[PDB]
Amino acid sequence: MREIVHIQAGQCGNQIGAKFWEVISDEHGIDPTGSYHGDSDLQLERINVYYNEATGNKYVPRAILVDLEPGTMDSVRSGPFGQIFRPDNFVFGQSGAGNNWAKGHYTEGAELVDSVLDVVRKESESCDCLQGFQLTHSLGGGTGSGMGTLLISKIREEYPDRIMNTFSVMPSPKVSDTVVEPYNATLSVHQLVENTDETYCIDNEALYDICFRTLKLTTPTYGDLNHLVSATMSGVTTCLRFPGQLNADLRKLAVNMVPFPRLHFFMPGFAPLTSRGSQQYRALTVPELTQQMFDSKNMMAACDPRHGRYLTVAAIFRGRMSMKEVDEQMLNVQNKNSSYFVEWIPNNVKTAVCDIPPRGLKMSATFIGNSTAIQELFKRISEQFTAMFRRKAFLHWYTGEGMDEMEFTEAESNMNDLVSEYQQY
Amino acid sequence: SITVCVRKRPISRKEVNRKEIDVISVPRKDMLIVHEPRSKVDLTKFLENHKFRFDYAFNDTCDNAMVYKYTAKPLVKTIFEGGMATCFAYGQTGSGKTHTMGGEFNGKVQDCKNGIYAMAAKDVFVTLNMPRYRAMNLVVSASFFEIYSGKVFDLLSDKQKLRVLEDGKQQVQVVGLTEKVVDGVEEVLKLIQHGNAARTSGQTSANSNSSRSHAVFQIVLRPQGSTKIHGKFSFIDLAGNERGVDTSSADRQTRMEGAEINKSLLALKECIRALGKQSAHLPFRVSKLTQVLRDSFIGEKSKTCMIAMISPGLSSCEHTLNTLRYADRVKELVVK
Amino acid sequence: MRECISIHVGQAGVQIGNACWELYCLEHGIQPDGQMPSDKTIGGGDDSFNTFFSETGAGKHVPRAVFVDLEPTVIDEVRTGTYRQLFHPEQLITGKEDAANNYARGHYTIGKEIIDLVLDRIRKLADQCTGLQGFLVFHSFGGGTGSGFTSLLMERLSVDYGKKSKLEFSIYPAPQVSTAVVEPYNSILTTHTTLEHSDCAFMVDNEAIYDICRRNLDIERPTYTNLNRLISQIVSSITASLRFDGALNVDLTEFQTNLVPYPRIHFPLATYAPVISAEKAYHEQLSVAEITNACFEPANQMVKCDPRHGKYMACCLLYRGDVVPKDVNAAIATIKTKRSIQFVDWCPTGFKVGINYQPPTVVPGGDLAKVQRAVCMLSNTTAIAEAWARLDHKFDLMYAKRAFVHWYVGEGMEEGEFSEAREDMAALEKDYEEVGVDS
Ligand SMILES: Nc1nc2c(ncn2[C@@H]2O[C@H](COP(=O)(O)OP(=O)(O)OP(=O)(O)O)[C@@H](O)[C@H]2O)c(=O)[nH]1
Ligand SMILES: Nc1ncnc2c1ncn2[C@@H]1O[C@H](COP(=O)(O)OP(=O)(O)NP(=O)(O)O)[C@@H](O)[C@H]1O
Ligand SMILES: Nc1nc2c(ncn2[C@@H]2O[C@H](COP(=O)(O)OP(=O)(O)O)[C@@H](O)[C@H]2O)c(=O)[nH]1
Ligand SMILES: [Mg+2]
Ligand SMILES: [Mg+2]
Repeated sequence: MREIVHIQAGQCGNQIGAKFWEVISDEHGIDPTGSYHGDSDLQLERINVYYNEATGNKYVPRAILVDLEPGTMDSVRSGPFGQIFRPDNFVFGQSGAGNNWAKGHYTEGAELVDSVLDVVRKESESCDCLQGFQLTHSLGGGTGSGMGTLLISKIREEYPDRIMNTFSVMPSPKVSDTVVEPYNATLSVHQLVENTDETYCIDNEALYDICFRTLKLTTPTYGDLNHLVSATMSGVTTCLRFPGQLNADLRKLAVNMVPFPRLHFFMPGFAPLTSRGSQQYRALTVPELTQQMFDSKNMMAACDPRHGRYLTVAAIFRGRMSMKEVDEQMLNVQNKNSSYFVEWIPNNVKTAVCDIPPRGLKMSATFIGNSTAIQELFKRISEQFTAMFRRKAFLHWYTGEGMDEMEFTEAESNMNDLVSEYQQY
Repeated sequence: SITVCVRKRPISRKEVNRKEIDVISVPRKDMLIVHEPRSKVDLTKFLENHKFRFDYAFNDTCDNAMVYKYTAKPLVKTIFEGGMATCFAYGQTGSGKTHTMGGEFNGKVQDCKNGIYAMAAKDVFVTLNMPRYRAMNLVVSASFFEIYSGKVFDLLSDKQKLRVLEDGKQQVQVVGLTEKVVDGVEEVLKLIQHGNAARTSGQTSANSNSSRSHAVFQIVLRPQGSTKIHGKFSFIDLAGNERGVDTSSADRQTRMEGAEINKSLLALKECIRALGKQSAHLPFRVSKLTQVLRDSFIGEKSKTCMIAMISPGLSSCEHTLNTLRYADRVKELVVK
Repeated sequence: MRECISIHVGQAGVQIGNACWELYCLEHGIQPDGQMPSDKTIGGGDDSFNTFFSETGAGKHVPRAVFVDLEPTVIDEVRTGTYRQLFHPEQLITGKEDAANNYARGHYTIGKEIIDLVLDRIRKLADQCTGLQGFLVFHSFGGGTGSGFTSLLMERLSVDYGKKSKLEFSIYPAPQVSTAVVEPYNSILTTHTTLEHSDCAFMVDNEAIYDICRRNLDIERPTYTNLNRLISQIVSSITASLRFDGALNVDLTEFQTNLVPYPRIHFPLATYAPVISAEKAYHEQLSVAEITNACFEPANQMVKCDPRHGKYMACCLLYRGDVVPKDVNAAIATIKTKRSIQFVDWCPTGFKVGINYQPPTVVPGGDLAKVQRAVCMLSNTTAIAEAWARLDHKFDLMYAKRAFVHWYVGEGMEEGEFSEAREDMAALEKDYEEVGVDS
């Protein structure tokens, strides 16, 4: 009825899909060996959303996990997050494309989609209503941006009636591998924007700027930043198995968050902002985190919310708390700041309270915003791309790999049109 | 600098059996009046008259040669000056759109001797044989699209799926289309007869050859031995919005293309009004049908001619006021 | 003969129906099985039982309704809970997919395979209902399948029956409960199609129901188990007036006779007299004359508007419990002496008396009063022209730059049907000014 087939690819897709499962298996309280040990019926009726069925409180958690190089496939099968899922979804490749978007899309990456699409054709006929396709990948890599963007088109031309969202990861100059990728970026955005519905804009330019200043983690790893992004991805999908006053299914989330005919890159906020297990924090009071959702710093996308006029401000609350104070503290913003949220929607969505607390936080929150502050994550990519391109530098890594020189020009001009589309004030 | 014309189509035989009332009157050369039945709050029915003035208005007794002579015939002395020129076919479904552009619907076949494609491709060649323009030594080549499910197909080659890319000079180029070289007028009729036989169309009893795609026919005017483009005449037959009573037998396949015809025209409806006001970001890249039609509006050497098609009866009075209001908005446009 | 069939669809149609059929079966004294007690309850006595119900061949009583909803989760509350054996599974229709805050989905493309089954099964109710009195549909404005199925539903009954009237008791959401951003869109697309089919519409507005539960109950929790209590008491007013032999019968066509001056506007108000929550012991039971002196002055929080600056057209009261008729006509002389009651220039006529027998029965656990004095007037005003000016102002500015339009078009809507629905409501807003003319 309300079934979800999940898919992910790439190193960043696989270094968060393990982090995605460990958070939701402790907020729902799921045993990592395959079983379940919980108490509430809030966490028990909704077991058919992601998961299959088997006897003895066991199942197979279906999510297509694929990359060509076998070093990543052997790194997400070690721990208790390894034996949780189906071994027949072990879909790997022969030769990993070395951060080449071209080999992951046309020459080599367009070979083993038939070993991926055959898995999706069997996880579709077993369900009864498929209510989405989710995707986690990096926007500037190899098969994470090559194969992960191609598998959208192979399913969208076969299941066009399904709302598709992608958990996007913009790259950054500070945390960087295969140092130059505005070529890998805008080729991965151009086929994304033309083929998706919802797009969560996560960048490593803001996930490193917070840790340099607020959390004081000056030199972290990917896994320290994988912890930050895996806390929001449970704060988003808590409106899928924990119902409330805002029954906020993904198709209903699609209609309630997309004003203009083209998709836009969502800029989520966060709860009070620490790492795992860190003390020295106050009680998570409701009127305090209103300033922590509308902060100019607490954003999961490096932007400027003081200038970006709000369009959709749907923020999901989690934890047993007072319903009266939630309704009052939101009215200290639109009734005082007419430029931050502006006049497009009468009675815009501003709350959805969940009672089940996350694993480690009591009375937390999850801000999900969308505004014209996402100009600056289009101008900083394009200015780093137009310096790459008006001298035709590093052009020969794609032209000998079955590409076209003038496909850059559309994907350049498609991004410049987005910025001029955002000055609708 | 856009010329707008309107064409009332006559009443079919089946609409006489259902006793349909005709409400569209074309009394003069360039006027039209919509007679709208309205009732007041006390059940006292009255009648509204919606006057319109266009560049030229067509009756219901006009043939396709007269529609040609005032729409696409002046635009042939433009393609031989270096410019480019297009023409639309914009209206409700069933409103005679592919009867004007494609040809006279002769039941099981398509009499392509009529239509605006053939009558202009003939008139290029007569213009090309004048001694004033024979001196330029041009080569006429023709291509022919199809826009189905938002994607561009091809009809000269059988099913070549096509891409929509862009040059650095902000010029849309479908690539790689088939561009055959046309010898004479007996050659260009062989393209159109073979072209319409492969166009994707539904099969029912009411409209057995209803349009399901936005067909685009181009005639490319090239100098010999230069591989530039000196002129283009790009015909556009639309598919037409359909949302009145289309609930006959529509499965998951029928409304799959069905909601994508309507999606492609809202993107076309927005680019008209966005060009109406000023400085806004013109949403040309929403639907690919609007990306093809980009050079029609903002072209510096573009002279278009939209032919607004109108269903005549009472039950289509709602779509009629919708369709005529955009063509009046198309007429009141000054680009540059 | 005097039987009628109601229809309960949507999230605001079954949660109301879970507070109404419990409230209906408590007046007759009906078990959660549906068996009859020994209060001479073997066959219908002096009271007519089968207004909403039906006596089956098994001796017990069967209620008659239409339960259709897209989500199977709501009917699973009914197919497992209290009344899981009163309703036959033929009157329990569940869909699979969801409308999902979309008028275009719930209208036809999910109605392609349900209304061929609904019209098959209300035709089954032709042999079980020899005489029909009409229809009473419950749905919601501004939502998903409540606005989706409703405009489909009226088209398929007027071709089959036509002569039978229907009242809609509809809900659009609140600024306090704002479950979608397209709430002005889905509301105006079902006061378009239904406006040629609806006869009396009651705007049960959550923007003023919650203001009652804030002041009279001091409960700031907008829950659907306490807000549906206040709504179902208003429906219980009309219920016993066609069920029990009251002192003055008010027929369905006779009630429409005084509330519908022109069939174009036909929007009366659900101005129920608000009461106080008695939690343990009441301090003073009010009388009949004390209600109507100050009933319509706080009954303006039913549609959040200002009747004291528009003009009235008519009024029809409806009493429950024990009310002496000679006590009624003393309080009406004071309010007629006042100039606040402003009618049109062409009808200064006062009201209509409707008196029933039984008090509004009370399910325990609620936060309402246990009384026997109940007054429910249902009047139509020309002051609600500016009530529709709010929604058109909430429809104009989501549409001047064509925001959210592609979601309806993406599921099969043309751009003209917006302006067709807007122009059919810009006339209706000017129809109330057309009626309220001093000539
Ligand atoms: N007062 C009240 N309003 C309700 C109730 N249920 C739904 N609503 C109203 O309905 C609106 C939401 O749209 P719905 O009619 O519920 O849509 P739906 O029937 O759930 O169908 P979907 O949106 O597709 O899930 C809100 O504005 C609510 O005010 C209810 O039980 N009581
Ligand atoms: N001016 C005309 N005189 C006589 N018959 C006409 C005229 N215009 C259209 N028709 C007839 O109308 C019918 C349907 O016309 P058609 O051109 O298919 O409308 P349409 O809008 O193009 N439908 P579609 O193809 O889906 O866009 C055919 O039988 C035509 O011959
Ligand atoms: N934040 C974050 N970014 C990552 C992670 N892993 C990879 N990336 C980003 O992804 C890019 C590398 O893409 P990758 O997946 O390795 O390419 P591929 O393996 O060839 O498909 C780098 O620029 C990183 O910024 C991760 O765990 N966290
Ligand atoms: Mg046609
Ligand atoms: Mg619902």
